[PDB]
Amino acid sequence: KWKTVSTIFLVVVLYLIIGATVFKALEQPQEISQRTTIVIQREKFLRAHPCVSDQELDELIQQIVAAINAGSHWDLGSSFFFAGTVITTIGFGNISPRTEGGKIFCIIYALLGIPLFGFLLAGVGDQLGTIFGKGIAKVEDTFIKWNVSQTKIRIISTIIFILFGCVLFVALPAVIFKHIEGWSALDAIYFVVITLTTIGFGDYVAGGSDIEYLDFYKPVVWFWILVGLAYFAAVLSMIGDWLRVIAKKTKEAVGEFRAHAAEWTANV
Amino acid sequence: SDSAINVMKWKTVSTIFLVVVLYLIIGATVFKALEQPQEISQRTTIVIQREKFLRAHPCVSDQELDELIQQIVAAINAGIIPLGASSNQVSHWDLGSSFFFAGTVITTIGFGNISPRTEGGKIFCIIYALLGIPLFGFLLAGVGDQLGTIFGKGIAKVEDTFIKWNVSQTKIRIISTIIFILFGCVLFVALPAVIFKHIEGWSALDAIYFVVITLTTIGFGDYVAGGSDIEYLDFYKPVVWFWILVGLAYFAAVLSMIGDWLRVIAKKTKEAVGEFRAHAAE
Ligand SMILES: CCCCCCCCCC
Ligand SMILES: CCCCCCCCCC
Ligand SMILES: CCCCCCCCCC
Ligand SMILES: CCCCCCCCCC
Ligand SMILES: CCCCCCCCCC
Ligand SMILES: [K+]
Ligand SMILES: [K+]
Ligand SMILES: [K+]
Ligand SMILES: [K+]
Ligand SMILES: [K+]
Ligand SMILES: [K+]
Repeated sequence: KWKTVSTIFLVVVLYLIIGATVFKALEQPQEISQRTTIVIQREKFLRAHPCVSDQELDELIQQIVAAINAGSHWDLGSSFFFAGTVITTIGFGNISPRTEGGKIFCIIYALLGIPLFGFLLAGVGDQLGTIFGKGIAKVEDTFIKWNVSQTKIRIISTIIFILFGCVLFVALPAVIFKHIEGWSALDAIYFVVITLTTIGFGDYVAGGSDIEYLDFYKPVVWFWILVGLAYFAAVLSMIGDWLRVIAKKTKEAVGEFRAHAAEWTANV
Repeated sequence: SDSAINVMKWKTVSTIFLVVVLYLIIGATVFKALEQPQEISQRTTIVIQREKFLRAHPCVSDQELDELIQQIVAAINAGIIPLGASSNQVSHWDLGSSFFFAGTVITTIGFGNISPRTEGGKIFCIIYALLGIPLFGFLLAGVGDQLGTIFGKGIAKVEDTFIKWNVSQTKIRIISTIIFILFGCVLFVALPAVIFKHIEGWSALDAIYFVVITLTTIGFGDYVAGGSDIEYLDFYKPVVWFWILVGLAYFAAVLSMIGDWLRVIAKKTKEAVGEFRAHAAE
């Protein structure tokens, strides 16, 4: 009978409004400057080049906009990488089907692909989930039977998972992307988190930005994605579980606050 | 006994892993076979337009000309209106557009049509998704539970009406699953896609292609219901993310059903291979 959805809905709508205000506060400033720095650039080109005028430039800019539709791509290895983004749902979009057929196939390819991949990822996670189990198996004896009791060890263990997991699937792959791909420390981490969360803006793509890389680099990447996605899968789930606790902790802390405020009121 | 099943599990993953490689391989061939041809006609016709400009303007920055385009495309990664006229640009990070941005973040769609360029917006976006995505999962879960019972009530009315003599519980379930996909593809695919056709000016395929890519949490960003400037009554964009909310809940089950069907065929093909193994002309 009880809905319980509206409350979570509003928290989400609230979580969005807070986000919106923070993003425009952070991004719109640099927007304006770049939007001014772009105006300075057009006039510079027309002034520095009597060869070009208002008429020629408008025509040029319009064709480069048409180039935005496309930008060799769709090669033997790119389309394979494309299909990867589809079944995983990341969908960087940097390369997408421009053919009515490539779209219909993409539609069919996704409806069938996504469910398929889930089975693989489901097994990949299950497999690594037990691998982690073996690792923490010897960790639950050495310094567990010793001083600290069992109820509080469950925290030390979870910290080892995130700490260690963030190194293998976040730190190391970001460090490699930094050198090989030429990205910064934040951009690398930014890419990893955006990629392994299946968001995939497409602003940063390890396969893209090509003047430098080898066919050994790109396979290990998609495998990284395969394995890393399972990591955030549990990480995202745990973070989701932490919220469930805080949701009940706050729900009983609010019950505490009236129970004592009611007490307090009845004194006269 | 404990390790015996582990041995049996890895055997399943590996086979599925190899099936995934084939599916991608078969996909890569189908895409590059479809897309690369038109990529060539454009890749060559773009050199023609440069030739119609390079030689048409010898006084141009011929070697430096490509440096200009680089800055344009470098600006193309962000919303740009760099023309002689329309020097008054529109903000992609205004009060309303960033809200839509956060909606794409917590739902993992990530159209990428607008992404943060600030070290803060990035360090915020990361923290925002780590906590946001799980949060949205609860919403979509309840939204599914809620809409799932709205179907339970309506399915009860239709199942008893079709109740006749010699009704078979096992075979009646099929009738219900069809009507689910029927109204589902109407309310969340057909209807909202037709509206996008007229409001967004998108073609027939571009609408359904958009609905699918969006509600399958892929979101290439090639098409977005709130990307352009056209008029956007602002009674349109709000209904968009809502549809996304419930539409996501829909494909959540649709995609989940397909996986079920795939796992049925996975058995039937696995035993059909055992039959052909067995007999194959005695
Ligand atoms: C970041 C958004 C946090 C909003 C908390 C709302 C709490 C409502 C009391 C149940
Ligand atoms: C280059 C340093 C990037 C640090 C990102 C970590 C943000 C905190 C996430 C909780
Ligand atoms: C740091 C913001 C975490 C938001 C917690 C949400 C509280 C749930 C209230 C029901
Ligand atoms: C893309 C999958 C083509 C069909 C493969 C059938 C299963 C192979 C194992 C027998
Ligand atoms: C186009 C048919 C797709 C069905 C694939 C069957 C996979 C069987 C794996 C055992
Ligand atoms: K893009
Ligand atoms: K996703
Ligand atoms: K996800
Ligand atoms: K995306
Ligand atoms: K995505
Ligand atoms: K994208």
